[PDB]
Amino acid sequence: ATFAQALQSVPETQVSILDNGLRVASEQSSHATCTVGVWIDAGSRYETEKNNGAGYFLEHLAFKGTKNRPGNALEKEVESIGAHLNAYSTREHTAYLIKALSKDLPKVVELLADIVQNSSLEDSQIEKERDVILREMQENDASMQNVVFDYLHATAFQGTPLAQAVEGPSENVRRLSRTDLTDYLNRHYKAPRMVLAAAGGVEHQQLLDLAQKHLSSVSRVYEEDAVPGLTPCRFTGSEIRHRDDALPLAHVAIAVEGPGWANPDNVTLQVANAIIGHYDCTYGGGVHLSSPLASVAVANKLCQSFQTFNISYSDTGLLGAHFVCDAMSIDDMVFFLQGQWMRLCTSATESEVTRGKNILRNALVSHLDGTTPVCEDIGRSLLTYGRRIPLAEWESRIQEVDAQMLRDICSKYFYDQCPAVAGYGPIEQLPDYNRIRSGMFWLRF
Amino acid sequence: QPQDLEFTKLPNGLVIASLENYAPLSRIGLFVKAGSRYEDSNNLGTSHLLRLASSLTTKGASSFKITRGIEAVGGKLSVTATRENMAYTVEGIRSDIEILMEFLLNVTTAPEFRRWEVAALRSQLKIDKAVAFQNSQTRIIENLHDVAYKNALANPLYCPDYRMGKITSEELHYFVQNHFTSARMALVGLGVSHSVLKQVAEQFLNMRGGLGLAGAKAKYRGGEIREQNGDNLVHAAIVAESAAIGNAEANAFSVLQHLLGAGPHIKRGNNTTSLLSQSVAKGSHQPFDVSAFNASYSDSGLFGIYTISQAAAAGEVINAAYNQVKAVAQGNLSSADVQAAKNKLKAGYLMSVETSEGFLSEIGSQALAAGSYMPPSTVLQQIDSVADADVVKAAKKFVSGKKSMAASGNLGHTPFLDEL
Amino acid sequence: LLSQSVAKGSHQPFDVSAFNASYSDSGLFGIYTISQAAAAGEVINAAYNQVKAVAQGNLSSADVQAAKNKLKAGYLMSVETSEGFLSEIGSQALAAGSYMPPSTVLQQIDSVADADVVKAAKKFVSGKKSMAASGNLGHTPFLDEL
Amino acid sequence: MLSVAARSGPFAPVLSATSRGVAGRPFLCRESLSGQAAARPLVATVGLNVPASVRF
Amino acid sequence: SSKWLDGFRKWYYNAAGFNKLGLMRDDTLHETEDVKEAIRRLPEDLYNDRMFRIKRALDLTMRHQILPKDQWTKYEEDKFYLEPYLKEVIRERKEREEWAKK
Repeated sequence: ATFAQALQSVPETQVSILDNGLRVASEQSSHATCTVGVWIDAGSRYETEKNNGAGYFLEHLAFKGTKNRPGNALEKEVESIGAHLNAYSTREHTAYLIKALSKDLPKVVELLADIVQNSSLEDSQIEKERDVILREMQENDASMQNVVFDYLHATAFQGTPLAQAVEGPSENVRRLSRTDLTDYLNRHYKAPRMVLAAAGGVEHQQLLDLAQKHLSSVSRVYEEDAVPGLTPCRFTGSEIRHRDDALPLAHVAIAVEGPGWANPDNVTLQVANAIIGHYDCTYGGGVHLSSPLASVAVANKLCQSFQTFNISYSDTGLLGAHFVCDAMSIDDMVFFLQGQWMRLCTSATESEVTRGKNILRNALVSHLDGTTPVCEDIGRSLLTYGRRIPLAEWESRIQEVDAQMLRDICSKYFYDQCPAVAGYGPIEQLPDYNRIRSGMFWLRF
Repeated sequence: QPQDLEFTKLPNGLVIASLENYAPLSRIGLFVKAGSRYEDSNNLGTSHLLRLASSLTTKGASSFKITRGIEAVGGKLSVTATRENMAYTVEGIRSDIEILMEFLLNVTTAPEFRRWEVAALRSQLKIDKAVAFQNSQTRIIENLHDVAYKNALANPLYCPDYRMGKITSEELHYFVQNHFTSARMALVGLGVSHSVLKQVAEQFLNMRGGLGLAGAKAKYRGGEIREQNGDNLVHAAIVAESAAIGNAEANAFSVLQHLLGAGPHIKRGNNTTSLLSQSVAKGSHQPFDVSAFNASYSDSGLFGIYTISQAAAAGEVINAAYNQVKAVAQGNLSSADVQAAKNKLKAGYLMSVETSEGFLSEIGSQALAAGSYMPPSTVLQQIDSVADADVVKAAKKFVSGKKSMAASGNLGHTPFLDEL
Repeated sequence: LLSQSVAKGSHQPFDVSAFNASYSDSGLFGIYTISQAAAAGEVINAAYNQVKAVAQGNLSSADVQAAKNKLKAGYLMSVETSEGFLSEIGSQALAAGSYMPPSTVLQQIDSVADADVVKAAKKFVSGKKSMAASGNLGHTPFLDEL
Repeated sequence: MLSVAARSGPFAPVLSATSRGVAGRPFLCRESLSGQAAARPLVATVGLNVPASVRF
Repeated sequence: SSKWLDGFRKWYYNAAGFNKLGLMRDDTLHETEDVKEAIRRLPEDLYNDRMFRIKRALDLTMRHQILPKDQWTKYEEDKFYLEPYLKEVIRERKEREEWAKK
């Protein structure tokens, strides 16, 4: 079997609509495990500034309390099965995962029904998890990658709800009560914005019957005919620089607005991200590394790492790279990274295109190996793309990318467009924004 | 379309294995039984340089050729360093399995180990250790294995501070020429059929036949290394000798490990009905993180209690956790909690099973430990055959065994082996 | 006796001494062996068997008198330098608060006899031990192996 | 007797440190701490183009 | 025969005259990027022996005399020590430019 026959022999995604606007989706495979999950289209975009950290508060608070099984009875019923319970939230989509065995899914789907619409919010639990969220937001400042991405989300989008981080500010989480949280739950945890997800050992008739039995009859109608609507967030090309010289390593991230979710430009710029490449100091490739910015980076020892990102939200994207370097090598890293971006936008070779195509193809199948990122992409694709895009169709839109199309779409999005520049270290050898914008266009063109 | 896991032994002493998942990602893992436990005090820390030497110049393929070949085909080459056994895994695109498989074969069976590339990799050893030791827990586990064994498992998995600048190409060639043997290692494959794997095993793999040094039985020592770090959280771990992999007590010790609790099941939850996080939180209002710790090897395992706490109340969490294991050593336990422990262990084994990297690691570990594959349904049967008195006997063996302790942080109230 | 009973079995260069360090509450007595990495197990076990021979009592009273004269002469080496004399009466006036004469110290060392040496060797060989080691450790013996 | 050099002869410079002054993430939460312990032993992964991961 | 060519190579050795100033065949090479990337690869005794021979050639060319006839380096005593490193460096750079061509 080749790649096309292997992706045709990948088992299909079954998606059905329930009676209350719910989406239920399964990928049947031969694993003995099953991950059920619920993905809700609710995050930091769909809340206003009065209730900032309500998504983080509800993803903390949906597990410790339930109207049906109060207190630690969820922990009793979960650890009597062996399920794990991840709960990740982004700026647009939040989730509640589970990870259990395939014989326990009548208990498991009932428990995930009891989590998302029957979560009682006790006020002592509200006060204790308020202290938990303030201590977690104190402990999150030492990790630099999340606060540098939060600084870039603050400085790229201004006056629009992608500025608000998923943690929420300290005043705006100490000013959260029971009635605002159940207003956010009664307005944003709705079954048209909800998809249940399964990844193996699962019959879709079992999911349809069980989600009809337990996790149906969920809302579907807003209260005062107050329907939220999605708005395009205004990308402001700006900069932010939190100079703290006592931290030993500078974390600087440069991004430019990218396509958003539903465009076919996304496969092209993630191909361009594969050509630009990722690095950390534990990478054993050395000087012979195929990424050109990585080979000059370990040739002159400039950075400790760079991660390139295509963070796409609905209608908008951030698209750039987060490098951690020392204090002396920042200007050389901005020069080599904007030179590699401008080389990819100006003169990209077909060998680089097939290298980035193979790296993106390997990363797309290596993400969709496991059952929990199969559930993550089935819930995220059922919320964003409108269906789970099969990996043969991602394979096809990877396969249509060549050097001229990659250079044209890169020259549309990267070439002479205003960056958003964030940094939280020794930020003295960062060039100023006119020098960054002067590096954003080539005089050699 | 997943018909069977083909599993056969070449007559030199090699285990070859392959599974046809009709998988678009092909993962071939070589599994040598040369971890960090098979060296001695003269060749300390050369397993770290052999772990970092995946991209050096080989015979028939250069370092530039192997880096551009692996990340231009598209897949990854990476290692996995358990203290017993090492793994060279390669994932990649199914259309060009052969170049990746001969690339990992040229990594393993015919290296060159040039002196200038080892001198370039000497700084990468220090950089990799200084990044990997930002986790506080791996220093505690390294000090734990340094304390709790006499020789041939007490060697650290990462390199020591002095051997960077001392590991030679003759030392790496001696380690490879002794302990990378076709009669010792195994080669397992996921998504790749048996025919080209047997052809590659006949082609470039069946040369070595001398098994080398087999270790020195890993005699138990017991004691304390108690360093100070300056963090507010002390990290302490109290561990006794338990049974080995393949015995009739390692399954009972793993049922006891999931009975005392070792996993954050509900994330940002209390971890309630685990017994250690029950009995610590009955007495302590301090923030903590208490868990069980099972480290099973082929010679003698290690079962213990892991405590992370604030340094003002380390004695309360450590004595409450050890009093919980002293309570369960007297038989004070419920069979519903033993059934929940058994279901948590069956869930954890299927968590190890469900990813193909984890399935490759499980097939390689079963191939090196046994030589014949054991199915996961029989693993569920062997976990379900653990009696309720066997984990009481395991906690009695943990209590009556000689202790070992590794701790770091502010050590003002951290208790000792006399107090435990 | 440590150097004789190590050098009767070892031929490599070494240095075996015994050191005492008595503080105000508790003290340490022990054997400090500097060896090569190959013969250090034979060095440490031969030294420990020599202190076992002292603990069973294989002693010569002329050698005990030579030890008494060595201690009296070494205390006079500590006395005879003015910074050492200042350190001696600084530690005496600091800990004890009274200054014994050095002749009274010589009378105490002459008052120490053989049975106290046998009792202290039995106390050292029967007490709980602690071992600090540094070097190539492939033949260094453990405390349970002693 | 009661001294530092009178107890041990050659060991006075190594138990008496002279000094001629002139020329002659912190995990702060219990719920955030769940996962920092050791379930499974030391496993080290060093890749070619993937970063370091420790399986516990 | 080949003895006329060997006599011509010996005559070219004595006419080039870097056997006069204590040097072997590979101490007189132009240290470019390839010769520098090959000059890092030697063991420490051969590297210090090459640098001592280079310093004695620099010293005696500064003093403008030569070594005597016994202290000259013969053709049979010449060792091509840099060649198994320089052939590897040249072949590695040829493979690198082949991958730059691809």
